[PDB]
Amino acid sequence: KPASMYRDIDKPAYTRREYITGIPGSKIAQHKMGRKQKDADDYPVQISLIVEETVQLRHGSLEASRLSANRHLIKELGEEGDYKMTLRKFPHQVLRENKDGMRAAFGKIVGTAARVQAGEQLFTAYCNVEDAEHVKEAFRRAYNKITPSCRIKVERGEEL
Amino acid sequence: PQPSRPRKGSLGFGPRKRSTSETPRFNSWPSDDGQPGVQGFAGYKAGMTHVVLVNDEPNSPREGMEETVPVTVIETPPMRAVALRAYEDTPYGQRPLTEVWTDEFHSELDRTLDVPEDHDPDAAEEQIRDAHEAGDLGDLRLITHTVPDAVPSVPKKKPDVMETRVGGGSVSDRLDHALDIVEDGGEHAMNDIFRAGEYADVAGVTKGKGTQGPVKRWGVQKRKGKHARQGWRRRIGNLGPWNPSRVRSTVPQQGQTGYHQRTELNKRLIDIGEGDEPTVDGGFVNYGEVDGPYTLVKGSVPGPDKRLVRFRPAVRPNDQPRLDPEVRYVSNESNQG
Amino acid sequence: PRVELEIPEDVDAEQDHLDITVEGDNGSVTRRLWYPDIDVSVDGDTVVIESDEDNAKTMSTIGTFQSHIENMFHGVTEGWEYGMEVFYSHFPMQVNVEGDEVVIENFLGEKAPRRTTIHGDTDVEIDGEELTVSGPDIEAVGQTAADIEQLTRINDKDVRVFQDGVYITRKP
Amino acid sequence: AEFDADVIVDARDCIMGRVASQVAEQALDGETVAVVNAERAVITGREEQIVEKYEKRVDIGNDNGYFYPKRPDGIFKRTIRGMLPHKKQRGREAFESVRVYLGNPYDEDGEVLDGTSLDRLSNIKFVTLGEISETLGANKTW
Amino acid sequence: MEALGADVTQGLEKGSLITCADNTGARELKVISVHGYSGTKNRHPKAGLGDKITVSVTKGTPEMRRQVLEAVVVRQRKPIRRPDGTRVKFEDNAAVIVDENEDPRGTELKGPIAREVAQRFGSVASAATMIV
RNA sequence: CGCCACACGGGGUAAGAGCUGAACGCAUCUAAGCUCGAAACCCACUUGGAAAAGAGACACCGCCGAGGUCCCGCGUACAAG
RNA sequence: CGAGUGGCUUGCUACCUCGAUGUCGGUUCCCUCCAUCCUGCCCGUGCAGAAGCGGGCAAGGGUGAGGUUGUUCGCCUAUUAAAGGAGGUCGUGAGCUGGGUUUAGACCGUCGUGAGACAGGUCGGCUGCUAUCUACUGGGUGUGUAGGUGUCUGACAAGA
RNA sequence: CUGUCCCAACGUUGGGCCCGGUGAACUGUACAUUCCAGUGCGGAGUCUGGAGACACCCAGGGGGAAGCGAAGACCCUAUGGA
RNA sequence: AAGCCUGUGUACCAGGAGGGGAACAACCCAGAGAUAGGUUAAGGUCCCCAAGUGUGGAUUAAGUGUAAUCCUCUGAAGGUGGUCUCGAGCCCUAGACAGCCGGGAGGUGAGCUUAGAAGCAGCUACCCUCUAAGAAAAGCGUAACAGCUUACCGGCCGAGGU
Ligand SMILES: C=C[C@]1(C)C[C@@H](OC(=O)CSCCN(CC)CC)[C@]2(C)[C@H](C)CC[C@]3(CCC(=O)[C@H]32)[C@@H](C)[C@@H]1O
Ligand SMILES: [Cl-]
Ligand SMILES: [Cl-]
Ligand SMILES: [Cl-]
Ligand SMILES: [Cl-]
Ligand SMILES: [Cl-]
Ligand SMILES: [Cl-]
Ligand SMILES: [Cl-]
Ligand SMILES: [Mg+2]
Ligand SMILES: [Mg+2]
Ligand SMILES: [Mg+2]
Ligand SMILES: [Mg+2]
Ligand SMILES: [Mg+2]
Ligand SMILES: [Mg+2]
Ligand SMILES: [Mg+2]
Ligand SMILES: [Mg+2]
Ligand SMILES: [Mg+2]
Ligand SMILES: [Mg+2]
Ligand SMILES: [Mg+2]
Ligand SMILES: [Mg+2]
Ligand SMILES: [Mg+2]
Ligand SMILES: [Mg+2]
Ligand SMILES: [Mg+2]
Ligand SMILES: [Mg+2]
Ligand SMILES: [Mg+2]
Ligand SMILES: [Mg+2]
Ligand SMILES: [Mg+2]
Ligand code: NA
Ligand code: NA
Ligand code: NA
Ligand code: NA
Ligand code: NA
Ligand code: NA
Ligand code: NA
Ligand code: NA
Ligand code: NA
Ligand code: NA
Ligand code: NA
Ligand code: NA
Ligand code: NA
Ligand code: NA
Ligand code: NA
Ligand code: NA
Ligand code: NA
Ligand code: NA
Ligand code: NA
Ligand SMILES: [Sr+2]
Ligand SMILES: [Sr+2]
Ligand SMILES: [Sr+2]
Ligand SMILES: [Sr+2]
Ligand SMILES: [Sr+2]
Ligand SMILES: [Sr+2]
Ligand SMILES: [Sr+2]
Ligand SMILES: [Sr+2]
Ligand SMILES: [Sr+2]
Ligand SMILES: [Sr+2]
Ligand SMILES: [Sr+2]
Ligand SMILES: [Sr+2]
Ligand SMILES: [Sr+2]
Ligand SMILES: [Sr+2]
Ligand SMILES: [Sr+2]
Ligand SMILES: [Sr+2]
Ligand SMILES: [Sr+2]
Ligand SMILES: [Sr+2]
Ligand SMILES: [Sr+2]
Ligand SMILES: [Sr+2]
Ligand SMILES: [Sr+2]
Ligand SMILES: [Sr+2]
Repeated sequence: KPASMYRDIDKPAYTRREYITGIPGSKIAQHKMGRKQKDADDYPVQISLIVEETVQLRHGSLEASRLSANRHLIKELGEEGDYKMTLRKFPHQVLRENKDGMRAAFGKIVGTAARVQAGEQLFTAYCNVEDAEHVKEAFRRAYNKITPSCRIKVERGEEL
Repeated sequence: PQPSRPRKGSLGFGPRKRSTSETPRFNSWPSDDGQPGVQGFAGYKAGMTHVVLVNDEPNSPREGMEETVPVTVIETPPMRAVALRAYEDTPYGQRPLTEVWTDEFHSELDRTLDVPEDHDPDAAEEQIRDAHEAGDLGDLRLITHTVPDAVPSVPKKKPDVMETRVGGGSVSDRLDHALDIVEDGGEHAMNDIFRAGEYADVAGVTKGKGTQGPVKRWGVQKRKGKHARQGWRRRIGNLGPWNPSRVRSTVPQQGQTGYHQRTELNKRLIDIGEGDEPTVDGGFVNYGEVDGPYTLVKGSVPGPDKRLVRFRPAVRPNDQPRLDPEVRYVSNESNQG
Repeated sequence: PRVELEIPEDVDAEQDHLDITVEGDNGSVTRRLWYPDIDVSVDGDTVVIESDEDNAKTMSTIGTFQSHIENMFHGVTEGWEYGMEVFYSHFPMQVNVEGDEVVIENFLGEKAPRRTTIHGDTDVEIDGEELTVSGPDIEAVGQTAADIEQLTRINDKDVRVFQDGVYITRKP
Repeated sequence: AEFDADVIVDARDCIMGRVASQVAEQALDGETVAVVNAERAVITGREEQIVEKYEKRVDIGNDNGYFYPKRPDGIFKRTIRGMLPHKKQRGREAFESVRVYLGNPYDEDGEVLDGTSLDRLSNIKFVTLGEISETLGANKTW
Repeated sequence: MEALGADVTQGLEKGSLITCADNTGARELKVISVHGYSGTKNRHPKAGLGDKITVSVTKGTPEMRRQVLEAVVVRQRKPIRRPDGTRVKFEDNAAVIVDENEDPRGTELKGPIAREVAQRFGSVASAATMIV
């Protein structure tokens, strides 16, 4: 289904699983990528993907933008490179779809989404100085699979 | 899914109304090539007969063999170029300036025109030469006229007058060529302008058919099958859709058929002669006995037997000239068999 | 901005409106140089291209006008030379100059001759297998040289097998 | 042939609409205006887009009609009509006392009203009305 | 195709039962299509003398029947026009079967042929009995 | 259902192939400039077209007579006109 | 996975019309759209040629005949350069047809105690009106331009 | 077997068109020479903007007046009828 | 999703003129006895149309735009050496950036692998002479050599460059 139906934030906070039943599980597999044994402070660089517009991105759009994003870091830095990527958001917002007529309008449960406010970091990678232009490219591919226009911000890195 | 089909009838010869002048009026004239001369002649249609020829085309495998070709007999008696007209180049097109007239007129030319008694050709000619010197002189045309009294089969004695262009040489030498024909009496035959075997353009007003329906007029389908017995036979399906809530002028409707001016292109002149060689036994149907100056035009020609037709050297020919064909046999058999 | 161009001893350039005519021992090249707020002038013996504005779009043309003048100077002194060599594989191609147009016959086995036209004054002269396009107006020469190569354009088949045609060998 | 004009205007290198607007204003004041050298008039902008707009107006029409002039003669005369209430009493009399001419049928040179003139040395993107007319389908009679 | 050297008035239609003027075992032939012809809305595809037509065998021998073979229109009832102005018409409407290279499927062809079919399909002519 | 006739060529483009050419010393088909390039666009050609209110031009004839209408005999015309 | 255009399908809504805006399919006749099936000119190629494949420009013209079925759709045959798709009250019944849907008659199957029912099948089963206005096709009579005849021009208009 | 069709043609009689006489009706809120768009209760000759448009009359075939004709038989509703 | 269904607060339409918005119940000004003079509001001043072709300044080259709100006026994700303004680090008359020329050397074809590999198949190393430079060779190229360049030095040039 087109994300045009769920991208906007207009429905109330519908997250309480003790009231909602038959919720489809997360399509996302890994929230912590790279070398999760090493710290984020052991890295000189911290480049994040900032969302410009206040959206509601689905678990499918999250998995897809995480996949081709991490798959560039596995391609360019190897299967065990010197990096650690992270997706700090989690899909809590349960979605509906009415599928009769308008009689009994409350739709059945179809999927999950994450409420992302403007200015927030969806993804945050921590890499080395030489591997930086590979991550600014892992994020150029990642923003094409989510709904908004994005900023790639360097939070640690005067090495240019 | 509603099979395609081209619209019924042409939308170029519009509107299909009655013609103003029964005498054809050209709107296009040939390009200037060599020798200065008149760009057109005129005659009266006589009828049809077949003629046997020798194939002139070098591209055809029939080159040299006998071939039967249909021919329209048109009597073309000598015309009189009674005047010369000049056009000044105005920002509004080509507007007329002045006319140079004669002294010797035809005994029965006062049946249509107000024949001049006191005219000044000299100073009018001066105005044309001053306009030529100025550089604003456009194209020079001659006021031609026919001699219907020369044709015994045509009841009309009242001359058909029409304008004809002169071109070929430089603007100076053709103005003078024109003036030279005029000062004599203007007598000119078909031999003067046309040579046999050449391609000409015959313009004529068609046969008058009165008011005819869509089927005949625009060649639309008659109602087919079951739809033919319900009370509708020669009437069309509809005058148009719901919206546009108006009937378009493009829809095949009833009206006046015939008496339209047509300019039939690339007509080959098969023979130009004099006497009684193309005449038919018992005379031509609804016309009469041909004896005198004529032309033999290949195929058909617009209009009925007795109507005035006009000639012009082909503005758009496809094949290269094959002058003077070997005309072996011309038929004389009666058209009443 | 302003750029002052020194005109050589063999060269003489005259101005009439926005038109520049450059005369010399090889010929006369007339050109029309026009663009917003740019004015070209002759300060006795120097060509001055000056405009009050310094924006990139204007700087693009001031630069283009300089190379249009500098190259007109070479046109009237030494001249422009483009060298061409006719190439054929199976068919005996004939390239003959007829009037104010260069003609190519029997190209790839065709009955119909392929004819272009010589732009302006330009001299196209053949020495057997070679051809040398020459003249003062680089605009006419470069185009007459191009017109010749382009006249043998084949889009219908593979150009890697069908390599027949005149090509440009020497670029000035 | 003969027109007793109060004001005679020269359209040479003058921005069409701006001239038309001052000619329209004056027609309503009770002046007999005569626009001269219409072929030598001008319209600012990309040639390719100005032509598309004018070519479309020639394609537009039905059985009722929509006659749009091609000749630079009438193109000026119709733009003036678009600035005058030509369907009212007053507006018809004012429009009919304004005629546009190709070249100059008079001896007296026409004046160039203030603000209407274009600077060719400062501009390159414009078109001549006659250049539009040759592209529309007219015959160069000027 | 190559000119016939005569103007024809198409005497056949699609679905038209014509004769098979040969020894192939085919007696009656039924026209299906006219090679190279494209019509108009509401028109039965017309066939004439000297046209390569697609045909199906109506009457004949068990092995030859129900076959879709190509043929050339040899004879027709509707008058055709020779250059000398004379019209020519035949007794019946007949055709001879042909192959890929336009050679007759048989050996001996029955009845007269037209001299115009000779120019085009010469391999049928150099097998013809009578030529008119 | 028979027979006759129904372009070629130009002009400007599109996609496109290119030339001179700078911003950007080079390069670059493009930003200024230019040469080419579609059955497509304008012209050509055919038909209408003084009611085009800027309501047109020329030649002649006549303003006490030019010319037309009626009338009469009929069609190359025609439902009345 | 994301971003959209369209208004041809379907669905949703119930704004419009219940003192009636006649159905489907077909037909006839006219204008149009381009998201191009062919034709024109082009780009790439896993472009030798040949026949293709994929893309660009482009709506001038063309895009046909038939077998089953009421069919739209679709399957099928043979021809063709190709046998493109869509809009115009799902164009068009004061034009046609009336095969299908959807009256009153009757049969079968299913359900029903029964009358009777069926978004199951089937046979039979009607098509009103003299055009006022407007619209366009053609035909006249007046007025304007301001005496007569003949010849033209060309703003524009149509075409494939 | 054939004009049902390909594909339409000519002809015949009564009309149809003009003249004498006779002489109705359906329909009519008003205005009304329209067209292209737009707007409006979302389907305008009449609103907005343009375009076009000299008046009257003859014949026509019926695109439009959501044409004329019938207080929808469908559908729902009524504390309706049979 | 809706010119959707259903609440709530409020103002308005219904039952509200007049002015503006092209037309348009509800958007803006405005609530309005008659008549009259005057100044304003919303909105607007090139013409149609009352009032500026007003002033100082910059941008835009697409007719973008000339469309407050809207079913109604669209335009998105992505892309942009179109162009304008601004800041930041670094290089530069000890001559930068580019371009053109010149040089691009020997020990030495590194060694191993291998019949062979000699800058450039693969493994590992990746070392020092001459000099103003010159890699155990970065990119192409060869069956391999060869050839062409690339790092790197010099010259020409001359101003900002990245
Ligand atoms: C009968 C009304 C008919 C003639 C046809 C009608 O169709 C129907 O109403 C469905 S039932 C049709 C058959 N009808 C008898 C004719 C059953 C009573 C149909 C098509 C619609 C669906 C309803 C509206 C409509 C007018 C507009 C229209 O399309 C018509 C009515 C007002 C029309 O009078
Ligand atoms: Cl029918
Ligand atoms: Cl029109
Ligand atoms: Cl008005
Ligand atoms: Cl400019
Ligand atoms: Cl077929
Ligand atoms: Cl109040
Ligand atoms: Cl515009
Ligand atoms: Mg006879
Ligand atoms: Mg006989
Ligand atoms: Mg090929
Ligand atoms: Mg059919
Ligand atoms: Mg009711
Ligand atoms: Mg209706
Ligand atoms: Mg396209
Ligand atoms: Mg079209
Ligand atoms: Mg419909
Ligand atoms: Mg209807
Ligand atoms: Mg009906
Ligand atoms: Mg049935
Ligand atoms: Mg039935
Ligand atoms: Mg009726
Ligand atoms: Mg009921
Ligand atoms: Mg009851
Ligand atoms: Mg109320
Ligand atoms: Mg004012
Ligand atoms: Mg816009
Ligand atoms: Na239900
Ligand atoms: Na009837
Ligand atoms: Na209808
Ligand atoms: Na403008
Ligand atoms: Na028009
Ligand atoms: Na061309
Ligand atoms: Na949409
Ligand atoms: Na819908
Ligand atoms: Na129908
Ligand atoms: Na098309
Ligand atoms: Na079918
Ligand atoms: Na309908
Ligand atoms: Na129907
Ligand atoms: Na009916
Ligand atoms: Na009959
Ligand atoms: Na009607
Ligand atoms: Na109130
Ligand atoms: Na108002
Ligand atoms: Na605009
Ligand atoms: Sr909501
Ligand atoms: Sr996005
Ligand atoms: Sr249809
Ligand atoms: Sr004439
Ligand atoms: Sr004409
Ligand atoms: Sr009937
Ligand atoms: Sr309507
Ligand atoms: Sr003013
Ligand atoms: Sr180009
Ligand atoms: Sr007049
Ligand atoms: Sr398009
Ligand atoms: Sr094609
Ligand atoms: Sr349907
Ligand atoms: Sr089906
Ligand atoms: Sr029925
Ligand atoms: Sr029953
Ligand atoms: Sr049923
Ligand atoms: Sr009057
Ligand atoms: Sr009638
Ligand atoms: Sr101003
Ligand atoms: Sr609307
Ligand atoms: Sr954007």
